Amino acid sequence: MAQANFGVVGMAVMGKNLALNVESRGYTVAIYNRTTSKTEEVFKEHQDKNLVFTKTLEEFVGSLEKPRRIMLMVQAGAATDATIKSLLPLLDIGDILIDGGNTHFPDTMRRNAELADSGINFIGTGVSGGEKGALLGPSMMPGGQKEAYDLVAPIFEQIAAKAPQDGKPCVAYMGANGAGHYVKMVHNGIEYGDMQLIAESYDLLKRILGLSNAEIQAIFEEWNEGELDSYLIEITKEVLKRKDDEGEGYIVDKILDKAGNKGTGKWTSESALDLGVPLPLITESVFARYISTYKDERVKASKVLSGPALDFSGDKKEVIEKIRKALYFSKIMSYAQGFAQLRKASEEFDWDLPYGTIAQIWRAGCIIRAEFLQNITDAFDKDSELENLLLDDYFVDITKRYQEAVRDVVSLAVQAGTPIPTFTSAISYYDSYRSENLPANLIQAQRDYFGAHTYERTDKAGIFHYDWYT
Amino acid sequence: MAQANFGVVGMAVMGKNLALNVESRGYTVAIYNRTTSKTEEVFKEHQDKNLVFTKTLEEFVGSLEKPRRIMLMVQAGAATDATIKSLLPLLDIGDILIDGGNTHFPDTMRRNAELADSGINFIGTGVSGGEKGALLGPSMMPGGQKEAYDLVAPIFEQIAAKAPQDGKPCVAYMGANGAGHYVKMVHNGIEYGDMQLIAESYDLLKRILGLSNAEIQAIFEEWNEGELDSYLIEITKEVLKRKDDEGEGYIVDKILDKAGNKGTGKWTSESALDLGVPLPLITESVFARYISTYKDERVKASKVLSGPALDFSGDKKEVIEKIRKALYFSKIMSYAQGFAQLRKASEEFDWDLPYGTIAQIWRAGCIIRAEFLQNITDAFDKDSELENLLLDDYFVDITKRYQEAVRDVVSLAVQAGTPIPTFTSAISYYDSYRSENLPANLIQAQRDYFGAHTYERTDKAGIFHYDWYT
Ligand SMILES: O=C(O)[C@H](O)[C@@H](O)[C@H](O)[C@H](O)COP(=O)(O)O
Ligand SMILES: O=C(O)[C@H](O)[C@@H](O)[C@H](O)[C@H](O)COP(=O)(O)O
Ligand SMILES: C[As](C)(=O)[O-]
Ligand SMILES: C[As](C)(=O)[O-]
Repeated sequence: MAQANFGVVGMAVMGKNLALNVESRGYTVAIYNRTTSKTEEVFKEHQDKNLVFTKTLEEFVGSLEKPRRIMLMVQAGAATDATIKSLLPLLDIGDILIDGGNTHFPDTMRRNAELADSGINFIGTGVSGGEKGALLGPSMMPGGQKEAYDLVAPIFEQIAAKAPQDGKPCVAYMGANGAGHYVKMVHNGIEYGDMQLIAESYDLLKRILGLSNAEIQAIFEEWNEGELDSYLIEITKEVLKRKDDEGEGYIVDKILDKAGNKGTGKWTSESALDLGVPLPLITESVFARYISTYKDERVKASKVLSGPALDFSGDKKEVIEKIRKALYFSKIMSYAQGFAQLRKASEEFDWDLPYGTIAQIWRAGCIIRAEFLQNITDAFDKDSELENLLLDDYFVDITKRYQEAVRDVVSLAVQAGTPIPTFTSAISYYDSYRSENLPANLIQAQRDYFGAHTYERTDKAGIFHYDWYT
Repeated sequence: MAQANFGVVGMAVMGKNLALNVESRGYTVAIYNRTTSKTEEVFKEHQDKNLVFTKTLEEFVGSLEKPRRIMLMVQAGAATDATIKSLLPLLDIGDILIDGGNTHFPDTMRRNAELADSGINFIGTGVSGGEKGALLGPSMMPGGQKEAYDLVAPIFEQIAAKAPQDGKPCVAYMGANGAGHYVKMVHNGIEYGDMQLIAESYDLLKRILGLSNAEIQAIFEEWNEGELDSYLIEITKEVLKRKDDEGEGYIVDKILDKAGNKGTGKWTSESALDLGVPLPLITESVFARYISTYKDERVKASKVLSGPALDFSGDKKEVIEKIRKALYFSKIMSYAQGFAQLRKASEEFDWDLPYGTIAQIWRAGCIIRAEFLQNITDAFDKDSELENLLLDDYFVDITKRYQEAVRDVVSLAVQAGTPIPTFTSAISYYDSYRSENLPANLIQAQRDYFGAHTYERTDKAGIFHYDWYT
């Protein structure tokens, strides 16, 4: 009783690895899982560690120090509500529940409010870095009551990854209620976008240039020594090494091209839509997953619909470099879009999000970890109030220099008939963002024509309606 | 008392014009509005007509035949709930409330259920065609209880527009509860997409080819005599005629390029996201509106960010024709996407939507009215179970023949630096849909790598996880 410093509910791998992460920092950790068998499997395999085995929820709670720190690592949605409901009667006022699941932020906003009514603190935290990150050092995105966060921060700072630049822990207070799960949702949105960008690059190298997994692996390896340096490119060249475990060739080539999803990317796009925020790249990424889901229909369509025939007339080495430039340029478009979303959300939900710190805590631990996140944190260091990453001098320059290459890649791919939905949205966003005038004047004219919706003018203040008919 | 055949609540223009539409078919119509002054303005201007002036809600209800038919034409959201709440105690079981507002369908699903608990019928109806359509002949998309719909159908069939092909009324039963507002939501989604497609075509003709409003008007006029024949192109060339009412030149050129929206397009995209349905074109259209909203930022970015310089080396007449082909091709992509959404929604909410009839009732009255809607109704006539419009022989052929032109337009626009977010998503969707294999295999590999998310194989049944680490 009161021997454990911290508790984890949910002994699937994420929750197990997190419990192990905490323990490895010199704490005693009570472990609990709904089906007792899984808790026993963890406990026996890790008997050497300072883990307290609990079989009932009261035994779990009873084993914890006041104020209790309990991390929930269960299935998002109804399973998380059920766990909270099960825990609530066993807790005392001042106790701290932490939801580390990939929860949709409005649920966190609702959970925070109702748990406050019972005098229980609720910290909705994003945990990024996969199963290995949860064990060795995640990026963490906590939101909720500051006072409660301050009580958990020491442990969070110990388990989190350190940025290689300055050794800063990749965790920080995001803000009130759902602020942390919101940032995490944007993280995953951006993740989808990067993976889709990398998929298109892979597809271009494979279909237009006819290159092999070994060749593409070497290209990604070389890319990762430069400004593109990121965890996602790293695991890409790694995935491309691996043999099929049940046949000839490579495992990547035997995986069915139907991308799964567990909601976060979709939620990011849904939020952008809600907020009035242009988020084309990450949204196209989500839709790219959905269209891969339509495999059966795609098989049928392949036999019916025609495309261009491919004979590549250019220089491989220099086209590879154009694609490299287009990848980096396009990532900049997507992060630019993503941070503008965080900005509008911060205003909408009154979170006063620390944009530069968000960048800082993504430098290590998280899936989107990359060297260029330092560049993003520098832009916000210069101007905390920066409206868009593209107006920072580092990114102005890159876009100035890489856009010619993007245009060439877009033309090549489109004429070859290779699908590049995110590369194309990348350049479209750039040309829209930089246009002083867009053809939305005509859209407003049509709207006023059929619907009397009114418009503003270019030459004077006020709201106007035109007599289109009389 | 019981003299009026039908009632309209909401004397803004849509509701007034609808009340007038009904009256003009030989019915007596009771009119009501929250602020009495507006009802008086309508009544006096239309004293000749068979309108019953009501000043209180009881007077309005008391004036109607049992079972009462009351159409609500008020602001969507809370104003519609408030009107329902105000009406409910004055009604008798069997009465029929009809919500003709642009209501988000889940509100209709909720409203239908709770009103059924009180024995009141609820018909959520989409009304399309603008203020002029509401007066002269809308397209109508009713959902709710069939028995209640059958009682209102005679009047709906009279007020609705007739298809010029076969004189069929542009109204039909869509299905239960929210089915009608869902179809209407998709209608407006598709509308956004067409307007954005037309905006890009306009922008290309204006910026790349340096053409004038008179020139572009003549191009759209000629286009509208062919297969592109549609109401939206019609009002486009019409808008392009009109002089500035407060200065020199044309009104279109003095309208501020900030597209407004009232939710429906956003809801369409949000629904596609929910359903797992690829809807890139209509979604890019929504985002195109959002980015025009960012005018202040765009002004700043124009001064900082660089693009290519434009010198057009080609033949105007033939580039115009390529753009024409690209417009038609892209509309086909968007409707294809839109009908696939209706298909997944029908399954999700158990509506058994009549896809061919939906096409039929969009042939006239609605904003997206066009000759090619007959082609869509023919595709569903052939196969009611058709998975995607692109697998119909009429559209297979068009895409086969127009895709070369789209690729050329995309290349031209991208190299010129003119933003074409929907033209580019159009070709990306086509090349994705027709690909037997997509690079989503790599996405699944990365997901399994960092998150152990599992995959399916190309060569055998079952779910697999790979040992990426040991
Ligand atoms: O940052 C991370 O550690 C991952 O993103 C993590 O949140 C998990 O892997 C999710 O499943 C998201 O990915 P999916 O939506 O593609 O499943
Ligand atoms: O079909 C119609 O008659 C219109 O679409 C109508 O529903 C109205 O004009 C809306 O306002 C939609 O357009 P917005 O979202 O652009 O306002
Ligand atoms: C001003 As209006 C016709 O959008 O309600
Ligand atoms: C099978 As899994 C790691 O997506 O819960």
